[PDB]
Amino acid sequence: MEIGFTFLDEIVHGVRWDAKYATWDNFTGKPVDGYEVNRIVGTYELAESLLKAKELAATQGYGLLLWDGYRPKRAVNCFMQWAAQPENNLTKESYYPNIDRTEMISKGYVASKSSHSRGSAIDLTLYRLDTGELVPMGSRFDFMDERSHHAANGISCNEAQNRRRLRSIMENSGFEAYSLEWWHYVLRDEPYPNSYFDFPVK
Ligand SMILES: [Zn+2]
Repeated sequence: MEIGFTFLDEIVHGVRWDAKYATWDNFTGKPVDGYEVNRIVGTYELAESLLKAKELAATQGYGLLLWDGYRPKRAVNCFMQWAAQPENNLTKESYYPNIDRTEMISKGYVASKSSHSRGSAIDLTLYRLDTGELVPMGSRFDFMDERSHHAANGISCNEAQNRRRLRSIMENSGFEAYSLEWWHYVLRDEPYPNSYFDFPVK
């Protein structure tokens, strides 16, 4: 494991995760290059502040489900290569109806360069601690639609409020949200801005 980085579960202990890109259940339909392990890797400072976020989901009995933390530059290239491929319609319905692969970059949904490669960005939801069920957010992880925006309409009052609660837990825990994706959060004062790493999630 690279220096300054860690598997986030080794710091944030009861945390739920599903490394979507080490899995076939992502918009490319296969595991993404650079993700060799079904784990969420991150900067220690990301882990530290995620731990505060995990604890602050005391703001109700909310638990965190992590989907993606540190993302290798080669993972970002793999997404770009995928966006340049012909449409096989394999993941279009679930991940990007209403736009196409091309537009998924034009519209700020897939980054040429990603904050994730700096090791301090995280993708996550909340689940109910009591009930153990996923907190409904109106759109799926990597949904790639205006529906996924924090400010989006066509999302119920609960779903919009739920996104607001995730956002508030994150903002109160040293993170900055991102308008276009309710799941994306970057550590506010991150150890390595301007550094985009490429060691594998391994
Ligand atoms: Zn993200």
